[PDB]
Amino acid sequence: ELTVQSERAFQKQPHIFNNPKVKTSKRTKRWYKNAGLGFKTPKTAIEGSYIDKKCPFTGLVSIRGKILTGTVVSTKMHRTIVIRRAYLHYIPKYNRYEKRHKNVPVHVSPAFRVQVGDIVTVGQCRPISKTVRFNVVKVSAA
Amino acid sequence: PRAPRTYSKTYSTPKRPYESSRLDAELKLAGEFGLKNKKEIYRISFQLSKIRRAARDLLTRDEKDPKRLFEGNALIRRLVRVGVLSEDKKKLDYVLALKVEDFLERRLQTQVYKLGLAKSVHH
Amino acid sequence: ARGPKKHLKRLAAPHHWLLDKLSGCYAPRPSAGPHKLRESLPLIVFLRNRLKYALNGREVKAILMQRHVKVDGKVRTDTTYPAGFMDVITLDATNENFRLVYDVKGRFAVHRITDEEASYKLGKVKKVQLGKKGVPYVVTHDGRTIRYPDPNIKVNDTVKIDLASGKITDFIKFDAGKLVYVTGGRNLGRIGTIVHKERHDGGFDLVHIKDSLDNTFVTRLNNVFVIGEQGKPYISLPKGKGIKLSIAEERDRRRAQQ
Amino acid sequence: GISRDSRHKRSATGAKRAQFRKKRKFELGRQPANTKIGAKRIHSVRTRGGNKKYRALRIETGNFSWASEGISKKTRIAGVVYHPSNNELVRTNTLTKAAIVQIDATPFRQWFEAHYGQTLGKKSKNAERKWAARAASAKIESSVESQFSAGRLYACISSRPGQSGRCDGYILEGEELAFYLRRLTAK
RNA sequence: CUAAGGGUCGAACGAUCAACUUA
RNA sequence: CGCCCGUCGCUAGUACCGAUUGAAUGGCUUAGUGAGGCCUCAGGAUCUGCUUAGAGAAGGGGGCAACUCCAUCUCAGAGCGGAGAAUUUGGACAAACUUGGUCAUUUAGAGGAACUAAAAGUCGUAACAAGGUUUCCGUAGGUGAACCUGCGGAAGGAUCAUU
RNA sequence: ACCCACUCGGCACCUUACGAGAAAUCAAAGUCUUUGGGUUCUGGGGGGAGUAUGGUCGCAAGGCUGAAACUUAAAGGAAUU
RNA sequence: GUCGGAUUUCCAACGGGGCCUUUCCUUCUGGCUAACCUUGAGCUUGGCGAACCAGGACUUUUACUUUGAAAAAAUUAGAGUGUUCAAAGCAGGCGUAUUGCUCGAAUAUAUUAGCAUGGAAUAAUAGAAUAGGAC
RNA sequence: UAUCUGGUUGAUCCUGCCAGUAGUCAUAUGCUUGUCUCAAAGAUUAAGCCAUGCAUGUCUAAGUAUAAGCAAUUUAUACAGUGAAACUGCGAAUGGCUCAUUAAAUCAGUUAUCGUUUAUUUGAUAGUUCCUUUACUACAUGGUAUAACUGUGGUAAUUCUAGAGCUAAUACAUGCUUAAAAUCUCGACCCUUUGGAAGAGAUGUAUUUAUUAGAUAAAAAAUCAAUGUCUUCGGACUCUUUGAUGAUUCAUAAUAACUUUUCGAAUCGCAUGGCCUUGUGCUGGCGAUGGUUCAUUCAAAUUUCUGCCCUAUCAACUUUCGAUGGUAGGAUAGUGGCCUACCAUGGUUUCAACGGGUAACGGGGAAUAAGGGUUCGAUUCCGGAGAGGGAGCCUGAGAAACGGCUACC
Repeated sequence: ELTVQSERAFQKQPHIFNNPKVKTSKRTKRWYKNAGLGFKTPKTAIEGSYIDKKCPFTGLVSIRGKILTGTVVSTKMHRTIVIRRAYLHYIPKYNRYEKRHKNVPVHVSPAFRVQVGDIVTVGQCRPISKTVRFNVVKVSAA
Repeated sequence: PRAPRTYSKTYSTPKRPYESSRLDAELKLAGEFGLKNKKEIYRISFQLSKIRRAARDLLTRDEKDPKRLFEGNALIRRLVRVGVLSEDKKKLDYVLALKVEDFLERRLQTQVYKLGLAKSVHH
Repeated sequence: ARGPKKHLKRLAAPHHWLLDKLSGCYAPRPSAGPHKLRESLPLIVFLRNRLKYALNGREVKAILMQRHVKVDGKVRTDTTYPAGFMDVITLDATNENFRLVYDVKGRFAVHRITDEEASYKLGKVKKVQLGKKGVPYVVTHDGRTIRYPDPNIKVNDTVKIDLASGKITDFIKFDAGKLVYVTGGRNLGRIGTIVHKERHDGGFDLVHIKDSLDNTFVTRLNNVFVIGEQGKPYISLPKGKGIKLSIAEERDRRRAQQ
Repeated sequence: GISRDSRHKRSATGAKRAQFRKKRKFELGRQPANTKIGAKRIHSVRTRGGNKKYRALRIETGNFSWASEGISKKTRIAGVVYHPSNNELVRTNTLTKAAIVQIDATPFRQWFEAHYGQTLGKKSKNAERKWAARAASAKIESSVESQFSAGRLYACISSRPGQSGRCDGYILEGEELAFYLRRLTAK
């Protein structure tokens, strides 16, 4: 967050080498990728300094499959937030629906800025943690 | 582990088994058509209920319906083929107006009597 | 369960094989081969129940061991060889060449082709990649690998495999106005022309194939097989050519035939 | 042995998962290698589907590559000085991935003297022409050349020793060298 | 052996001191 | 001369409580002991390849006189190696046993206090009429028993009625 | 302050029964087999029993939640003679 | 208008599509330039790109509904079939009966969830107000 | 085939329950029992325990034989015909049985592997392995056993085994044998200095590391650090090259190394044919086996969304000693607290968490009925678990296997 290097190891983009004997443009090389599906990479992930090897735009995680949506109910973790998805289960017996909610923990990137009470869309990727399996791709707030 | 064979019950016992009016009705029918078991009357009524249920389900569908038309003529063609429905009654409404006696008349026992080779249904 | 399974009960076999449910509790599970087990036809069932040339299982084994049939040029000797779509079985005896083409109804057929037609086989490529040593290759639907292909050949097109030499001789591009053949699904066996397609960059590409009788249906791109341009089929189409008449029209056809 | 499944751990709601299956073989886990230095002894462990994995123990020498120059010379190792994850590995001198080793670096100095014709700290036209042509690039950062006068550069093992049986890496240069030097120097 | 518990003079930084403890 | 209530007594059944630090069964589990397979530090019986290595002495070729050359039945002695069991240090997986703890399921028990079934047990007559003290609701006390009494409320009252 | 007329909200009342209800009766207890305005709570034969146990509140008396075993073919409601 | 089948201009109705009435219901590179104002003597050279596509773009969200792909078989409903009827089964049928020929082995339902799809009613949903509002 | 009746009362209308009625791929039992077709059948209590007998072994034209086995070769002097046993290569992880455990677990529909393994098949795929690489070496071809077998035997018993003497391989352990061109590195020398160079090493594939390329929406000018193609050095400059994906550090190629070193045929059966420089000279077919890599297929393992019985007389649960997330490392065939070291204190919950019971494997489905629905579903099909209760492991692509072993009760 405040400091790019705040761990015992040296955070760097894997296999990205900056030659110390040249003065090429854009000093340290910053490899970036386009997620796809019309999901534009934020400019913070382009001109920033964070590494976040699990970032959907600057890390190595590949996003495929479901693209879910939901609001944000918690932001007390580090680079990971919990979203709530609301649906309406149908009971065939009494001819109507009922409200239900599911808490899906998702991984967020330092490029994005997400607060409590924000509708965000999340894409499915490879298992990042024990419970985290989705990545924030686009925040929708003014 | 072979595929099991399919079996089905072809008769339906009456809900009211104890009634003088129905009891005498089947006795008259069984004696007239020469039937030993009243399960034979139970069987022939069961077939009538099935085709009536199928025909009733067809009559709740609109005209020029591919499902109603195809199964409707197929059932009508089968009925006129077996001889329970006359040629001028092929309109899918008289099918609901079929009775047990009409089906019983088509049995080979009654036809043998009608052509005159037994002189009695029991014979 | 602790490894692969080599068995097939006579209740989970594909329904297009037209197998009964009383002659034994097992089915002729196809061995691993060019096509999937659920999208192919074993040689045993084809010769025993379709052509009726063989009666029992050993009769098929005796015929196969005697070096008579020739599938895709190769003689083959396995009773459970998974012959699927675009498979040609050549019989030196009886002077018949048989081609496996789906029917309108949803099963295989016994379409007979001339000796010239059996010399070439159509194949829909699945993958195009630059392999080791920089050599390009294509992966047809049957799994055949052909090296050094035409650069114009891309994914989702059809090539004309020479079979005898295993070389690509003609390629048909995938575009609007192309006669195709639906392979797989509830709409399998239909033959029609492509009008347009919605790309849907999330998987399961859909193409709107239109029949010659102005009938239109939707089938996923994974189940299509281009078999030529509009009006000219590169393959001899089976009888009926996938008209797909309704139950009413079929009944009148029967009553006009008996 | 060591399990690798998620059926013996508490769920996300804190529930205690009941036993469902015996410990399967496709979730097996073997013991750590704990690779030492000197007297190379590489054992082999049979993995799934063949594909023998070389378990490395007591690796004496490895391969290190100079990213700026673009070469790769065999070099003897002599211990680790910094490890991000744990510090007992530093005390025990275990070779693992991402470990700051202190390499011999003698061949690298010999290569530089025989390629650009210059000496670090401390008569042929064909050789002189290359030495003059390779000019304007014989100057490197002060940190690397200062360690060359020490006859020892810092490096970082980028190859997993236990899984591959080989420990390979690169000599630190750039911001990484400055970062790791400060941690070693920090009082 | 490792880590942690201070004062201190002048992007937070360089110096200086001694202290009993915990893991 | 109808209906009906309770105490007490006899018979049977059901359930509850109960001193007995109750008993039995099963699950979970702190800790201790901890087999065995596996991975690592050693271990070295044993088998075997290679390099020399001198002698007890035959054999043939050469100065044919001393002498010289290599093969041989033979034995030390020195290393260069390969395979290599029993055994063994440490580590993880961890059966099982002991000791307790905890949970759940049945069960013994003096005695205490209830309910129910009980053709004609005793005592009183509480309720159904204004039931002979109008009933019923709550609360507190008392009495063999229904029940009585004090305070407040209700009519499901015996009053739809005093300009 | 009274009389007359009108209006809004009330405690209610008199007569009828379209309508409802088993009836007594009801301007709702009506607009429910021509069944649907929104919402909460409670009951599934009579006893055992609002008892036993386990929680919970209270100084106590007691309050809230709250069974089972067992037994019975009847209890119960409105009216008629 | 053919001999109880089937036609042309039709009094009629019914669902669809297009256009105009102040009613953009995204356009840029392109090729088809499309419907080409293009006209050569009447079958002619040059109108505004999605009506064919490859790509950037804003694609505010649903709940709902129509249709399609999808729901392994068996099973259920159910087309055809002389197991002699029937429970069944998917067999069978027809020849000049010495050469053989050939229709079948349907179809439908399949909860919820996931995918696409036309629609806009119903029920919410954000937009531009100490204007950080659109061309 | 959308149906009721009897029973509280002197009698009536109700509420209400009991009983009657019919069905059951719901069983058990009783009485009786003549025929054809079809057919369930130790699940319920005891996943309680088992005598005995079987249930997986296996060859061709084509892996290895001198059976001191059997017929005959007479086309075969080394067999070459048939062929027990044994070695070897595969299979034995399929099938079959049971429903004990298990209530977001299994399972069903539905996605992903751009996060992995994959025997067997199918289609392709190794001119580069003699490393002072000129005697360092058979390449018309190398070395070593061993089983069966002969004989000596031991124990009461076992699918118990030893000592001595042979011999084989598609058994172990080694191993060379075919061109030509292209660049990287070197560089003896000529040394005019625009600079050219004799000669030497390496380049296949496989494992690991580091770097580069893996691309490219639109048109014109001022110069240079050194002219670069050809020269009127006035400058015409065009010619130039890398694919796919919604998206990758993808496929792929080249550089510098790493390997104790993977593969690159010492295998086998038939027919035996051509060139002549007339020779055991040189070429030559149809096949089987095996082999490194890719793709495909039969699969395996994780994984996206939704959905499961009764309980609050279960309201908070999880984190001691893994709980939530991050960093880094181990382990895995892979992603991942799967595990470890450090750091932050998170994650779930009245929208029914957690705990308890289940005469609970789940589903496809079965009985029952107008519709709605209720109940059941061990049981022929699919997906799971187990071999008496647990733990551990070898072999093999695949087992945590029990008709495979090791230990405890």
